[PDB]
Amino acid sequence: EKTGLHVHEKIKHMVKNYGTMITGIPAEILGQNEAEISVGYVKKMGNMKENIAEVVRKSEMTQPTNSAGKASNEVCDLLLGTEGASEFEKSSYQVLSGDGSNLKGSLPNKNLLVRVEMDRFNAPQKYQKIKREEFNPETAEKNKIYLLEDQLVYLDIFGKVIDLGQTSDTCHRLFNAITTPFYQNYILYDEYIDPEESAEEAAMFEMGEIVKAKMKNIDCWTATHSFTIFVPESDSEDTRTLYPYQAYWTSHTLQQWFSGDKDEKLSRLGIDGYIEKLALLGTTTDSKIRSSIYGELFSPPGKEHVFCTGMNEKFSPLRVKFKVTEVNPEIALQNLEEVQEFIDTNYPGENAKDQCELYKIKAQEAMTKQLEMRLLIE
Repeated sequence: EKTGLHVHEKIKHMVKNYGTMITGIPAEILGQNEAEISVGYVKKMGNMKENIAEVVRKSEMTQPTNSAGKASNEVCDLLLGTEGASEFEKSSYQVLSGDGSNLKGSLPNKNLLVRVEMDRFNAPQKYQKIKREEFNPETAEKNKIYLLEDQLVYLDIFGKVIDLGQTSDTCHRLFNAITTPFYQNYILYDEYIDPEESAEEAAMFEMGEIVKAKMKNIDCWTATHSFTIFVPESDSEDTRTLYPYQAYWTSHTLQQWFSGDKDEKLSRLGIDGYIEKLALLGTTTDSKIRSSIYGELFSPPGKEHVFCTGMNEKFSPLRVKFKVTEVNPEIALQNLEEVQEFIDTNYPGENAKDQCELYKIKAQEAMTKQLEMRLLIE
């Protein structure tokens, strides 16, 4: 039956069971592509046949992507169809308001797909004095202020050198006033600096005021995570439930998300409960709170309490952006049925596990033949 709840069950079952085969890439093509981008790693000395087997055994080629944006595009493609997804991609995002009300208020009882984009706020906290000959923008620390003898620049998060509109003489005065070794590479807005105490503190304070005014009306948000939320139509008001779908870059796949049942775990928060956490992620200014919620919502299953600690603590402000569109269950289930037909026609088996094994064996054989094509008896 073409209902939204069946769409959720079907997409979850297929992704959980078939992983990378959801993409519809024939195994022989997957292996030939992997061979082309792995041939440089085959050892050049010794038994070439065994050197090639080593590389094929170590290949990760049947693991699905962990790109969050690619998982979201796969979801939108399956649920909306290729043309409907391209229309969805063109529509605008809206920033989640303080309490999440604009998302809560935009979920009528229809089959709805929400696409979410998370942004991180970038603003410099550190400065360094540097000589021009030593300043290499392609290797220097990004999101940092650099004071040169004749220029004040901001090296942004993308690697652009942004001049901050200071005269050569003004920078010369700041450059030569900051003399203490510890203050050559330091933080911008020290709360203890007293501009009345020394010309060095006066210069550090003045540079801080210059940077602050130049960043005042600057909006440097950059995207940091992507996911989707499926909200099927329900018969009653209090049975309405949402199901977030995600991969996380370098962390986990959509298949692992479903295998760990984290879509169902988060659905038990309820629509109001989930959105309130998402909204608090944007309004909190406590990095421990921010990190804890980020982990609860977005970590790989079972890693909620370690995902955002230490080097991954969420120190910068975050914002949530979202867009909503309606899902036609007939379109979604037809797209999922065509993926199933590709799998069943080309990789038959008694169960999904056997079909995945067959797909993997055929990709490995194809990778072996393509590598031997390039390397065996030349």
